[PDB]
Amino acid sequence: DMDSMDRQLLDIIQTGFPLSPRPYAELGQRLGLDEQEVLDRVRGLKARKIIRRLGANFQSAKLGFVSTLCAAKVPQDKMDAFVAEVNAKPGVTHNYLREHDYNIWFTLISPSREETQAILDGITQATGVPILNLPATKLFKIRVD
Amino acid sequence: MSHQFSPEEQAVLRIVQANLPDSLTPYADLAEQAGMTEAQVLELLGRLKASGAIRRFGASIKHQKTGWTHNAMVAWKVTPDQVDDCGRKAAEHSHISHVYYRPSSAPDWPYEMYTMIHGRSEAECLGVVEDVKRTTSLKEHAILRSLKELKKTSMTYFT
Repeated sequence: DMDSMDRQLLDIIQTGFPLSPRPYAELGQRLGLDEQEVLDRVRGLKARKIIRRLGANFQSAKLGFVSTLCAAKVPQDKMDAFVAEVNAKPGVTHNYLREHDYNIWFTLISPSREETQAILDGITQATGVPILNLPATKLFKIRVD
Repeated sequence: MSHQFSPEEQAVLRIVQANLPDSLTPYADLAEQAGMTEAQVLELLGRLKASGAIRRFGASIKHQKTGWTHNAMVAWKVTPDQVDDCGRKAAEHSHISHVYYRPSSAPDWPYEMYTMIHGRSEAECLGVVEDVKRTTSLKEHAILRSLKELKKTSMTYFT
């Protein structure tokens, strides 16, 4: 789908796109390419969508944010209003209908355990539906590709 | 954010959380857009990279099959003495990315260990569930089959 130079480039820039004033030149120096060809190549890979984004990816916890998984038993008659209150929240990034009495499961991220609970309490006050706040206290091993 | 980052630094982070400017000189572009010098832009990103706050500064790519196909969230009962062993023995399975322990004292939700299972078929994902029962002490569980994806969004940390 691309040449070995592009695979070398990606291998470098998935670990780390360089922090220097002329990053393409640093990459060009390392790859045996002129600066403009490395930009041309990055721009082509982005436009073929093999590069989805070029930028920062943050570790939530280190920015002071906490995350949780929430669950509710949502009667058919409250489903629409519940789902809208949940999806309205910018810190809800996943929301799923699932096959169980606890049929609505969503993640919620915020700056603090207290802010998260106030969000959940507001949802329940708007919909009459109680919510279980289920934060993880232990993680056993996590991978991505 | 204002307890950890100046306004100018947040301006940088708002831009980079989406995309680096598209020139030969993206850090000079960041500096002119935000309040600051190119060297200050580089110190800020450099500091957060070093600290781990920035997990990756670079390219996010497609393909590489982000889990062949088909996911499975299953919740298991587990006693405190079993947690670490089961969590560990469960996480050893090739088709299980991560296992969380999320304590619960809801009487009607007694499941606390969550194994995120990957597969191809239904009966593969469920085959992994039988694998967990023979290789750990986990037994009782609830398969929380996804019926409908209601929201799927990335978090915006800098607003």
